[PDB]
Amino acid sequence: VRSIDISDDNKLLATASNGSLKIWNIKTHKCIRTFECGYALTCKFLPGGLLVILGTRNGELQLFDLASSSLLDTIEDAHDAAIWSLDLTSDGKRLVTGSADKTVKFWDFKVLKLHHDTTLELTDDILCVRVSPDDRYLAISLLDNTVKVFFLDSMKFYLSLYGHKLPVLSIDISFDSKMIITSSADKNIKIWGLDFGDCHKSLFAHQDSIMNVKFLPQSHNFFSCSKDAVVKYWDGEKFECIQKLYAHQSEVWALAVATDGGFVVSSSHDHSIRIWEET
Amino acid sequence: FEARQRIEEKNKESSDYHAKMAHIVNTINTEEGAEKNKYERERKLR
Amino acid sequence: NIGKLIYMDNISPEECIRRWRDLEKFVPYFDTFEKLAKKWKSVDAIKERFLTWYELQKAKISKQLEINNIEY
Amino acid sequence: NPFEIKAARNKIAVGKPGISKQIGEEQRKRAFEARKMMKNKRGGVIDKR
Amino acid sequence: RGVPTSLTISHFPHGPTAQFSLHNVVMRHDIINAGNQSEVNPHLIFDNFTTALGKRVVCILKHLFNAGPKKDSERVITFANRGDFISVRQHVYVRTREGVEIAEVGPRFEMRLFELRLGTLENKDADVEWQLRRFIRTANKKDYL
Amino acid sequence: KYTTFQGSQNFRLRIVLATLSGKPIKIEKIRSGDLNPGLKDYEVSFLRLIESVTNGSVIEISYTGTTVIYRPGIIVGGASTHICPSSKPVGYFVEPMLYLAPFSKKKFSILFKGITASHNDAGIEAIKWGLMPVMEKFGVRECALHTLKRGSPPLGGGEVHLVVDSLIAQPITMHEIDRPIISSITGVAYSTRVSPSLVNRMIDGAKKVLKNLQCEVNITADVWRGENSGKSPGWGITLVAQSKQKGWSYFAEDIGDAGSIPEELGEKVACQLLEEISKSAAVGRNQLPLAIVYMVIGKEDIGRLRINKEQIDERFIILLRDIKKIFNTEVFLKPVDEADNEDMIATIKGIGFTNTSKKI
Amino acid sequence: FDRTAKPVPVITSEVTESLEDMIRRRIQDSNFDDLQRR
Repeated sequence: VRSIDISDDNKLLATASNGSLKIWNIKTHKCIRTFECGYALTCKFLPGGLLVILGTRNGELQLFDLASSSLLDTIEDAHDAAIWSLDLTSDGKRLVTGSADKTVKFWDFKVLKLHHDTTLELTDDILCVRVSPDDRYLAISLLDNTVKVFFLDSMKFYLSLYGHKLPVLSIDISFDSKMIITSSADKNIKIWGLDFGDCHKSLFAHQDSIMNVKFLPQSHNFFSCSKDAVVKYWDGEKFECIQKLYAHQSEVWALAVATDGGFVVSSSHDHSIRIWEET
Repeated sequence: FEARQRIEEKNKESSDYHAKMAHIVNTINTEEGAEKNKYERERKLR
Repeated sequence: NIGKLIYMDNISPEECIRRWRDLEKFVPYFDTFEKLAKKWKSVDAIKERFLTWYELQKAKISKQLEINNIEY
Repeated sequence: NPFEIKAARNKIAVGKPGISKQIGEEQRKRAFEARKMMKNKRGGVIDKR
Repeated sequence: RGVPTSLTISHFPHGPTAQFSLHNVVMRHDIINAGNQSEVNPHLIFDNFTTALGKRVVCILKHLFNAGPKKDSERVITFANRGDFISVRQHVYVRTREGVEIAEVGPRFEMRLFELRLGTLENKDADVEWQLRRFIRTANKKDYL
Repeated sequence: KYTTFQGSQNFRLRIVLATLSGKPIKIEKIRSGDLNPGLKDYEVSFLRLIESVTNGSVIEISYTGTTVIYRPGIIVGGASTHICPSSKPVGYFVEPMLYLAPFSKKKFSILFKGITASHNDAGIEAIKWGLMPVMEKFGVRECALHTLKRGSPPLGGGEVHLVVDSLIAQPITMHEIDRPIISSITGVAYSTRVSPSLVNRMIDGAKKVLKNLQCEVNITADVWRGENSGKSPGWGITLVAQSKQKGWSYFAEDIGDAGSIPEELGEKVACQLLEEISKSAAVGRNQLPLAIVYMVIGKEDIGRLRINKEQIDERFIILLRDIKKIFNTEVFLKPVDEADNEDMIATIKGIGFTNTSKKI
Repeated sequence: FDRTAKPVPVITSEVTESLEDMIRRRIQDSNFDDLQRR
């Protein structure tokens, strides 16, 4: 399973290489609406549930649902190379995605379907995108090993930053728009100040490669997965590993937190996803 | 206590005094000896 | 005009300058950033601006006294 | 850190030598520098508002 | 009155006798019960001995230790010069992954050389190689007088 | 009964003119209509800086704290330290010492620790080559602001070292009638505890806006690494227009803050410099109080300096009224003949002051 | 007045901190100057 989405507390999702957008619940665990799309890698909900936006390594971008028939809209050759990740905004009307034809493009939900409005060129194959939960700024991760932060009312190139010595592959932004978290494949995440871009702790764990970092959206604490079957979570004031979790067996590809209390679900290479909750 | 502090202060000011005095005496030595040897070279020819 | 306008005690300074036409804050005054940037998108108005020893000392002080008298 | 303490007989730390010498040099050090900076002037701000 | 004051070192086969005043001592017998000393043949460390008299005192002061200790040999003994006052401490340590952590044990003092005679201890007719000059009018202006 | 003043307006100029002229001063109702009335902490620490740099000057404050009676002593100067409080950076303390300085007994070697610079007040490089060349034109020779540790807006911790060592007898009189032909447009951009690319994103935008001109543009870059970086991130930009043929300067500066894009900050300081260099004649508008105080403590003769009709506004009015209440010198305002540019020539007869604290 | 010699150097926590980081930097270099078997 390549990616996980999760709603408030009820429905959950798994995204794989065949297109099995499996729709789950934490109480009966049967995959509700199984269908088939293709080599899908990243995805997101629509904020009321019941509607799922999802990309692919082919040139496409597709949208599905829960209740009615599965395929509703798809845009083929939306990016003529592979795309990597996508995001709704803080409200759920725009749709930003980045793609390794050095393009990041927006979309608008209109009525059932989507509508492209604005392309942006970058000087590198972009491979990650994260938009703030208050639409204050977006951040993009480029393999020429940099992180660029743009605004959203203007997209006027707020902060270009660097320092990871390998392609950074996961970004997150603080819940109250004060601190970003960049994470690369050199086992060293960086908590980054926001007003000018001062690094605070370029700290180091997960001794092969960070694959995805995500933010516990209540306080400013955060979970970080590995590639070597360990998921930790850290606090953002003293920067110590307040918990390790060793309970996978292979490459933990993805994870996602749930916004009710920081209720997290992780997913690995060994076809296992599992649920972590409070004590 | 005040013994130690005033004695290191006195040695410090004495060393800086030696530095200042030596500096002005050799700059007045060399900067004037340049034109002194120039005028002696100009005089001893003629 | 403007000399007695300054040195008259009664009137306030801004009423003085509007009749003619807080310094702990050091910074000089300024207008709207967008306004003067849009005014000076072209800046060729500023193109008009852009592009023996004893008798020496006596001449210096006597020319000083002469220009002192000539503007007295 | 067992030598900046000192013990005694039993029925232990009567007082810390290093920290005692630290404060006992610091307060008279700032007193000496205050006497230097305030020895030979006349103009003084009166006590407070 | 119980405070030691003179430490006379005499390398008595017709050798030099140095004499040291010995100012601020601390005795582990009247502070700390922590066990025995380590008693390994130690390493030695010396801080800014650069004068010719400094080389002489470090020669006659380190030629009384066991020759050629090993790498594992734990305790280090320091002789630090802080303005003609050889401060002596001695420590044991281990190597942490972060670095090194020392453990103060045994005596501590500081000694100032005040005579260094070429004869042996008993004679008092010994020709003085060096002794300090307390009453010159430039006593407190230099080191190793 | 002797010299009375209202309010904390031009307060630094009132106290520095009292201690230059040697006349006792008394200022009351320092924001007396306020919930926190009286003297603020930065100006009380400023007054005790004055007391550290002079000798015999007594200062008394009322129990209200809004009335200050000041007798002046003599300016001894010398070498001392001074921590400045975090309510106000080092510029607000150094810019009156910059024209109290060169007359004292000893050399000025005084170091300021605290916040380097902020928005409303003067930057260190700003005062360095926007006000030390005008001091070199008025007569001093050896003056420097050794910036040996930068600071930051919210935490500071920086260290400057004002050192002047040209104890001039009195400032020479000034003669400037021509508008200066601006030869070079230089500047620096400083950064503390940030990425170095912020500097390039400043400079390319600023010289992009000013690149449509025949003038030689030259802006330099400095980051501060190590413990010379202060204790908080911050970055600023300053530009001077330097006229080398006689040595005049105009300048403009600003420091970014949370969300300040370096491109638009470079554009803002470029347009602010163009505002100053179009609005000002023969001297900077911010250099103007130093200019008139050196012209008024010049020799017993007249000195003449060009300003334009824009220079006369409320700060200049309260300056000239301050000097007319302190040592009663009318400034004569001639008009220049060519009315294409409505310029006044200010002629000021300097009070015959000499420094009276020199071991001779 | 004036005095003959510098007094006894009193042992403060600052001077024992400088002596301890001296010796721990020295043995982090492992530059101890002992004798040799020769």
